[PDB]
Amino acid sequence: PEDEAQLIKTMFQITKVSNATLKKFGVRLFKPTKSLVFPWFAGPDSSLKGLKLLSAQNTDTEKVTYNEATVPKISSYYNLFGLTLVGRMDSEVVLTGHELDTLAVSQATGLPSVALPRGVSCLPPMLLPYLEQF
Repeated sequence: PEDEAQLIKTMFQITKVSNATLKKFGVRLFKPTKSLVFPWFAGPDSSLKGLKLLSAQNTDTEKVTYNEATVPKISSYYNLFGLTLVGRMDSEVVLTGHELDTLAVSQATGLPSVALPRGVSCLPPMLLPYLEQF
């Protein structure tokens, strides 16, 4: 289950990032396995597309993630991220693969951010109309 992961936003500097946008995005460091940065990699619903920890410090602390959250029905990287945590009701959206890049784009001057569960090398045809809406 994706809801099994906890949430924590303590004063930690594992990743050299600014939290001024993180509190806006609601992403908190889950403590199901470790204390690494674990943003809520899920959409509006509780789809078990993989809510593992993010690449804290971009060089360690679970740099890779999981493709599913629940025990059964392992999903692929066709899910979406970033745009779920933002309104995205505009025509200018910044596209990126890394979750940290999406968080930084959210921290930018109002530029919307949209990403997939593994947008670094994910299939861009899974949600082509969603990206083409802008």
